[PDB]
Amino acid sequence: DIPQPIRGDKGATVKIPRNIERDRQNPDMLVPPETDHGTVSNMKFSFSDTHNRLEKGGYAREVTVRELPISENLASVNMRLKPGAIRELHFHKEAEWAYMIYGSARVTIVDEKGRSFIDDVGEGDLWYFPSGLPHSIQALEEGAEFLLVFDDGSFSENSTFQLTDWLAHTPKEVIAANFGVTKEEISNLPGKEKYIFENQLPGSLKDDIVEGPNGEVPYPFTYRLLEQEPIESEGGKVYIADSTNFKVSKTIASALVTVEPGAMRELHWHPNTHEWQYYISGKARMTVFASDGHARTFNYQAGDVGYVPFAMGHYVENIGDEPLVFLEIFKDDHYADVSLNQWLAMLPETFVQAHLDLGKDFTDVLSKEKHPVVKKK
Amino acid sequence: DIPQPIRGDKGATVKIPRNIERDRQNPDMLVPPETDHGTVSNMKFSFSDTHNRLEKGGYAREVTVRELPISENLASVNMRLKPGAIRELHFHKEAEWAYMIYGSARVTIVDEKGRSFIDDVGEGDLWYFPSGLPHSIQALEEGAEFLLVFDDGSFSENSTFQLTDWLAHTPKEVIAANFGVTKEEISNLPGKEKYIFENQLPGSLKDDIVEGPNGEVPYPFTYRLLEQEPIESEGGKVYIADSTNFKVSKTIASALVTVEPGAMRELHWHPNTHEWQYYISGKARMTVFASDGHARTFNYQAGDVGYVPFAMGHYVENIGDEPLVFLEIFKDDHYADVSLNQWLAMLPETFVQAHLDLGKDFTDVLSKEKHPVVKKK
Amino acid sequence: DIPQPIRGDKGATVKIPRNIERDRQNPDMLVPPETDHGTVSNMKFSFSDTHNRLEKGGYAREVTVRELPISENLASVNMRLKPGAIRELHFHKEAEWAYMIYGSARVTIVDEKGRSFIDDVGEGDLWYFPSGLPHSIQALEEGAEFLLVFDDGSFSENSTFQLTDWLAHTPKEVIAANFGVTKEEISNLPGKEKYIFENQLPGSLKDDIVEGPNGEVPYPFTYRLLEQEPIESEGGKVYIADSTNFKVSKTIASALVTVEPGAMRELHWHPNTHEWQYYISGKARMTVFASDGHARTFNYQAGDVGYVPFAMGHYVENIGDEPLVFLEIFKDDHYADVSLNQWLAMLPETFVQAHLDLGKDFTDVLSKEKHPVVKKK
Amino acid sequence: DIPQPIRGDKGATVKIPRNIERDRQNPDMLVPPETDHGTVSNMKFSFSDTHNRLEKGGYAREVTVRELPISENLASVNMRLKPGAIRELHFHKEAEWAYMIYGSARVTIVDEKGRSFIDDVGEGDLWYFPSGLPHSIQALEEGAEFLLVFDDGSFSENSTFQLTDWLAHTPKEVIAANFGVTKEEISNLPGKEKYIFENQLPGSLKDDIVEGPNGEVPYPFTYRLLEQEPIESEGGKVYIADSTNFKVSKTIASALVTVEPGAMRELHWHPNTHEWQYYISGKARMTVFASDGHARTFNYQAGDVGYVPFAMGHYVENIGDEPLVFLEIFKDDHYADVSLNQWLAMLPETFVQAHLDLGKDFTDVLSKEKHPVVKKK
Amino acid sequence: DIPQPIRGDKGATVKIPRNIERDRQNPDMLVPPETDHGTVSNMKFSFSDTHNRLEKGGYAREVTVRELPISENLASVNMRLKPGAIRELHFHKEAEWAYMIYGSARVTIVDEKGRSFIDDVGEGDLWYFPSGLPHSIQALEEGAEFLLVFDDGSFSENSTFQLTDWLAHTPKEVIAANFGVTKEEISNLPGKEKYIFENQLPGSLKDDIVEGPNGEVPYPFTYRLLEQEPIESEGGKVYIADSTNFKVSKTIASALVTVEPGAMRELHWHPNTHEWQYYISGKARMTVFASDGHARTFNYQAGDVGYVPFAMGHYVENIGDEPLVFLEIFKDDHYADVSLNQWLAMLPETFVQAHLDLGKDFTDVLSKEKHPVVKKK
Ligand SMILES: [Mn+2]
Ligand SMILES: [Mn+2]
Ligand SMILES: [Mn+2]
Ligand SMILES: [Mn+2]
Ligand SMILES: [Mn+2]
Ligand SMILES: [Mn+2]
Ligand SMILES: [Mn+2]
Ligand SMILES: [Mn+2]
Ligand SMILES: [Mn+2]
Ligand SMILES: [Mn+2]
Repeated sequence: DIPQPIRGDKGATVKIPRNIERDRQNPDMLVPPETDHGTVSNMKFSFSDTHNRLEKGGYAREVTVRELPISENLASVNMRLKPGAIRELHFHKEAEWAYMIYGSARVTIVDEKGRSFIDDVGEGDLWYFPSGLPHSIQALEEGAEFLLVFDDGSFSENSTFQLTDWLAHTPKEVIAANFGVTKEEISNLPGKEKYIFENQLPGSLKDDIVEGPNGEVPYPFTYRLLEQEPIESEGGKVYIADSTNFKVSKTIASALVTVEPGAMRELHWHPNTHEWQYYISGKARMTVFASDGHARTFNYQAGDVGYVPFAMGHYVENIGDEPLVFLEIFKDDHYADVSLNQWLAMLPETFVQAHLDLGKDFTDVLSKEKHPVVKKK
Repeated sequence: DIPQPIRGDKGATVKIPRNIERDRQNPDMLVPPETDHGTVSNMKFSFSDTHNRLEKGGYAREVTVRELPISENLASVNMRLKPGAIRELHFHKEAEWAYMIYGSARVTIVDEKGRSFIDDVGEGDLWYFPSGLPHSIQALEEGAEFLLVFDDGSFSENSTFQLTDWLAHTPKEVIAANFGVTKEEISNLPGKEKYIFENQLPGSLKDDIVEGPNGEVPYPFTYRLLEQEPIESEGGKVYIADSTNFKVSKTIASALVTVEPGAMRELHWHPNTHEWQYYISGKARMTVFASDGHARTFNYQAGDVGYVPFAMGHYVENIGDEPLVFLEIFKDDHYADVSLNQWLAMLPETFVQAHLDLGKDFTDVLSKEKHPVVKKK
Repeated sequence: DIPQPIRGDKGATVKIPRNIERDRQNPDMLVPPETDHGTVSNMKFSFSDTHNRLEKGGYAREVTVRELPISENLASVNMRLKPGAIRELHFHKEAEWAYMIYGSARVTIVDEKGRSFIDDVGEGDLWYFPSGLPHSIQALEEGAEFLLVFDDGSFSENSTFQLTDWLAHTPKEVIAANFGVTKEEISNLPGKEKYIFENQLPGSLKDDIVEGPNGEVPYPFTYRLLEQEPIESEGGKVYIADSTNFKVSKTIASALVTVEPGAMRELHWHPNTHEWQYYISGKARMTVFASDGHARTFNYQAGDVGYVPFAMGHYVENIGDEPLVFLEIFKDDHYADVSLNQWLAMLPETFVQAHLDLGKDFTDVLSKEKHPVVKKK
Repeated sequence: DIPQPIRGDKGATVKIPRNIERDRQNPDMLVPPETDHGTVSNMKFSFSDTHNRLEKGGYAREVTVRELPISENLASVNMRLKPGAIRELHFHKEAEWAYMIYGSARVTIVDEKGRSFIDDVGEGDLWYFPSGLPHSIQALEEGAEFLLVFDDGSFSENSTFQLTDWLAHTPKEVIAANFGVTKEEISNLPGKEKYIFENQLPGSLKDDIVEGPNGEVPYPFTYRLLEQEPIESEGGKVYIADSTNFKVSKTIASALVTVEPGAMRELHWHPNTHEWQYYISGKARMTVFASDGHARTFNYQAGDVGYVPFAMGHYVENIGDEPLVFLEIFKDDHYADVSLNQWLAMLPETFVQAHLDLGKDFTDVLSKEKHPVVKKK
Repeated sequence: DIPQPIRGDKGATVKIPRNIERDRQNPDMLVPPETDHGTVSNMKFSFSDTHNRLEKGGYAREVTVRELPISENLASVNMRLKPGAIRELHFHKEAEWAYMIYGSARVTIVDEKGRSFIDDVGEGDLWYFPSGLPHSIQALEEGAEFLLVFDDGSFSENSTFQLTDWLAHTPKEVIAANFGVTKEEISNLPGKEKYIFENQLPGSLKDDIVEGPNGEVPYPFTYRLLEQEPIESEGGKVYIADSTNFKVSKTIASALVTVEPGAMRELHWHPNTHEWQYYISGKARMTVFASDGHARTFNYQAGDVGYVPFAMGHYVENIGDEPLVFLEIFKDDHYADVSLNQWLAMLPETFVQAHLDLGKDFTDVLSKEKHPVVKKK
């Protein structure tokens, strides 16, 4: 029907023209919990509310600090490639982390010692490209759609250093001298960037591997996240990839969280840095507790970016009928959380009772084992 | 049906879970014009995507620089009051401008010479409260819903100076000494703010007027915008209120624009300052031209805030079947625009022809008269 | 005796080594009102806690943004001159306002049209020197001690442009060419600044007046504040000097407030800008109400600087046996305040009653006339 | 010969590879006056050290805050147009001031009321375009070369809003609707900016004047600076144009200074704001006195930009055999200076003598009349 | 008697109302050394000049960047707890370092792997809590008073994340789901923070230790500083705790310095970072040498905070009859100093003589061994 911002004897009907569809998506913002209080920055933004760059071969859209100003340290691109299409050879100042949501793709990277890494990535796999190292993406026969995260919030995918753009803005006589060729031999170079372009599907990965005099890279730039054993608890699963297991991923730590219907990512905080979120599928709500009696609740669904500033308390509750699947992203060399339950469970029971004005019936339910996703009883 | 980010041979279908409802609201963002280019800051935000503060008597929600970071100089509150309900006597550093969308309300203000102004405001009326002067709002028998604009983007309606909050945080012995009463006589003062509270409807305006030894205020703090004669053109109407006619409104200039179906606010820019927008009803698109070959198109509908940074070129096209009604707001002492049509019409025809590579058939259609809203032929 | 931070059943004795003398000066900070709450910036600093620059002829010490960081827009110097001593001819970017606390002095200024103003200033008189105009101070037979206020908080009196410093760092051949003299004729110029130096007392003011071809300055740079009629109320007096009466004083508005024992500067705020304070004599306390349930109380006595950020609510209570005398300083072209009493007195009584949960016995005591200083009954 | 950084018994020969040509241009920087002292920001930059944008029809190069970081508030473009060539119709946020050094040009401007101003400007003439008003430049039969000054140091001439760029990034269907034409009628619009382009010479000015329903502009946007009577003194001339005589020029004040060989712009400072300089012809040196015993000397010649921060003491000495001609530019509504000579001349002689440790033989030479340019005797 | 700002033939008596008690505390500021010079930021602030938050169970007051703006990286709280009273379970972004001045207390901490550390701390002991890890303090039978230092100058103790505040602003249904309990079972949860609250004394430490499945923490969070062997020299003792011995203390390095009457902390500087100081007992003066001929002397006594910006030269002299005891605090992973004496002692004697214009009689007294506290002879 028609939701209204009314909670008991508080609030009133909306009397002006309104966005009913967005109101239906945001039930806990039109009607917040009575426990919310105070001014809190916006922690929510939809990729559907961004300009989509369309090219022959795919598209790209981004959520940056210009869209979500609380997220100064992290930005993200949703990129889509048709079968065989190429994201042009390029580099940038920022490190790049990726999660393959749909399909598969071949990536290349060459490091500062001239060593080559070429690999195929499928659904649930990651890559991480350190700052400044040059790379490319080419979708395979299913096409590909993936999430990129960059470790500077001011990033824009329109501002990468692309191979053909660099050459188009270098004097032809300098290019000729650089490679030992004539200007006539390079006369057919593109006059502008390609960025994303259609291409025939590549051959088998084994036939693309390039050998060289500098040997193999010491650590791989891809990771099979969903092939790892997750942390399993009553209501879902958590798969963690940070620099302790995905060795090259020095500036991005990540977790993929799945939350069954009727379950929730438990009350917790992160003692190391801010959390950046992407909602892959499902529907959620989250209250961010900001200290000094401040708290604000946000709604999220597929396509949304979320955020939790450093050490703010939070939970992520599935409020729908399907599994809730989201990413937790951190600009750090490791994942870390503190569980509210485990914290209190590891303290003397009478000390917790003195804080909460509750009795042994409550402290008896605390668990010294951390369960990141719990199920409603 | 199901829209897709495809434009001719560019783009592709979405393969990941997505927000179809938001995509349907943003057709020119999922599929932008081919004439868009480059990185442009976000210029669009919905009140439906904000936390609504619910109280006994109404609600308030806000769009600030924490939601829309391009808008550093202006912020806005959507406030609703039930019949008789009071927005508590308060003040703040920012000047406040208001447009009454629904219903009616009584306002009070007292200036720094102790002069009182009390007045009723109905649909289409404005008020403007200069910085720091204390005021209140009380809805009449229909209730009220209105848009507030404050001339600092960092404002928050949770941070005003309220009468009862001030008194609750002043020593009782100081309050007693201030007014010449005993502490017992003030023992029933509230212990916390009221902010918005239910109240019986007031009596007639004439019975509320307070006379005093300092006389009448020199200029009124309310304005009947829709009682003025608008600028009428083929496709709509523009009603302007700035410091040249609404004399007290020194830091906010405003225009209410109505655009018939099949019409558009013409191509123009503002030579004085940034534009802040509120979409009262209807559906629009706008391309913002940002210089250096950069342009980005945005979709808007009822409940949305928009923005155009200082001097960027723009138009506002009605893309729906109902009238499009929106506000243009400026932090300045006057409204000013330059019309692309009128500009070229006031130049030698051969000079315009040399720029545009078009002939007399085009310069013949230019108009030396400014028509802010034009109708498609 | 020995004060302790105990208020009823709250607080405890101090168990570590402590500053009992400062604790005795700050009773409302060691034991704040129970109505204080929350984090508020420091609003209090003593000239006695600053380095005093001693010279032959006097001294100078300063309180700047480096001492009191809330005061970004205003800084102050306490300067003392012995009889006849000269503060060297100099200029600076900042405008300068002054209050003569003790003694008397002769000032000079020359404007950008070459017009000269020379005048004597006594106790209770002011001067104001616009930005960049060059000036000097010479104490008369009693010596002089005065307060200077500069309209930039980053000012330092060690960084003025002094006549002899400029000449000492200009090539001698350029000085010679500038004035049409030989290098030998200027060989005795000082090699360094003088800043403050001893000198014989000057003659009568009438004998110093310099006539010139450009005529008299249009407005005087001195003002006899204490010769004006003050605003008198039950508990004290207020003398205001701003650009409406002290015409040249365009960027500094000022009030000298005297508060009898048992009286208080009433509850009020300023709707235009921040307040900077200097306590000339006596003892006070002030609570600053900072919005959102925040308030903090400060103690002041002779030699202290205070501050009230833009629009924060405040009062200034005399807590001693002698008159309390202080300055209110504003970076603006006029003085403005709103009185809490007068505000409520100019509203319908039942409307005030609905806010305060008090009856006609309270609204009957409100006054439509502003009384800046009230006396306890 | 070969200059060396040696001054008496100080300094030494240069032993590393060096730039002898630049050293010869900077004698007072390789060998500064012994009266210089301390760290002072760079105040000097050459247009010859900038990238020149070459187009069919002319060129443009710029000195901005990215070249000269002390100049945050002002930037400049040196622009050249061949006979008949057009600087494309455009606008920008910044106000624009211009001095015609060589040749002549026709300018157009249309204001926010649709009023047209078209005029020819010759050598020694100025124009001023207020913020955001659209304009164009077309050189006449001699071509034109001129200096532009913009009142924001972050300006870049590559970032203006150009007519054809705006249209190229606007949907064709929107352009068509805006003017009431078909998409086919506008199919020949340029696909990119023109910026500067060759064109046939225009006809007589009288034949270009466009009449309109909104009447004439109230104040002209051009000024004949060199037709005014200058301030004449022994060694040169000063022509001032600010908002008191060039009425539209509200944010830029200017003076053209000519200094004969053997003469100097006298010791002075500006009490209102920073000075920006352009050296049209000749050779100079200037010492900037920065307070606290700091001073640094700079050399300038044709093509150089200079700067003097707010209120710093300075002189400008001709150190060559030809006249020295330069511009003094200020971001303010008026020109103002204080003369060191006139300042001291308007004070009691014994008071000046007590400061300088000089006698009546020196104070006798002071002049109560201001002479901005003095001649060596 | 009555001190005056007179030094030989410089300075003068104070003629205006003044703070004699503060002047007596600041003899080297009312009458600085003649070797002081120039503008230097304030380096001194008293806890007695701060608002004291009083609660049932104790108090807390703070010195932050809002009080002492030079200290951007470090802030401090003086906290007092009555016997048995609890500082509520909480966490914050900042790391926390502590020195127990009086009494004793029990601390708890749980890390991000769920491991528990509980320990008692007495006079002269330290703790260090890494960023974001949750902790509590409970005073034992003597009560406790201690100094906290946080590694961000913008910290405020009013802004921690407290257990009961978080729960009070979390929906009850979410808390219930998180722990697997009913809303009725948690109905008695507090509605607001406790912060500090009275409580019965705890039992023996051994009975509070909580065992768990994740084992012991790898490094302890407490340190017995005064049980270590100090660096002993002629006039006092230095006890150092940094990350090389107090292993967890990664962002705070510390030294406790005791200076006998007639002794001084020698002339030295720190090559790694800024110094933050707390004066536990006694009376001192310190000159800070700031480069470029700038130096300023400050007085300190019990309860004062001091500061020395990165690498500035300094000494700390005992100017009283009792021992001087103070803390040196650094935001770094190690303590480092350079001794002026040891520096010169480790250079060729004739090279030092050429610098100082002194002979072998001076270089003969230099010591190659570092003596941090020397005694006057
Ligand atoms: Mn990339
Ligand atoms: Mn999390
Ligand atoms: Mn308001
Ligand atoms: Mn507009
Ligand atoms: Mn001065
Ligand atoms: Mn006040
Ligand atoms: Mn221009
Ligand atoms: Mn000048
Ligand atoms: Mn803590
Ligand atoms: Mn030290």
